[PDB]
Amino acid sequence: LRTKPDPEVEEQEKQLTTDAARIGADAAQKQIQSLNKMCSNLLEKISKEER
Amino acid sequence: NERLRALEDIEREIGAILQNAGTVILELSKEKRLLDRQAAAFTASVQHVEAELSAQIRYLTQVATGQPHEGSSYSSRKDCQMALKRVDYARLKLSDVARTCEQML
Amino acid sequence: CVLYDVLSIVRNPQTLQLISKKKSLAGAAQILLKG
Repeated sequence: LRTKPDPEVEEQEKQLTTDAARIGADAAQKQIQSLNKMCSNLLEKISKEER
Repeated sequence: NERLRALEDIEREIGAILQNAGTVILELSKEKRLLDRQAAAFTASVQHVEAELSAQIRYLTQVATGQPHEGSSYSSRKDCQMALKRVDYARLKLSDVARTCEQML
Repeated sequence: CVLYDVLSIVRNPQTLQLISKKKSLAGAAQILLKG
């Protein structure tokens, strides 16, 4: 019983702690505005909009 | 062939790119090529497939109680095969007459 | 058992989430390709 011991994330981040310095860091954190709505404005205007 | 062609088209369009469109937003991995796939095959294909399915659903619904869409069920198609049998018997008789004629040589 | 035991006892440049999201996206793409 220790935080449900099954290391598969911390060990991976420690083994690959340095593989990208200034390559990206722009399409990972600022990628929440690329395609916001692509299917949310077409599901409520077919059957729900008729009634 | 109308209903057959409609079913064939529905089958060919059943496997739309909507199921494969789950890798379109990750195409922006070069700047903050094929980005057009995130527009035409994102939801419009699924919408069109659903519309076609709904249209196909609302048909005449002919079959109500018993056995409609019949059409053979009956007469001398049997006698057509019987006439083919008569043709075969005439063939056999002609062959026998030809054998008799050959023996007459 | 671990959850119940815990309940009864209670009474910088890592980017692990980014790697997890990348792995999830890769798995989703693989599932779509398999489908």
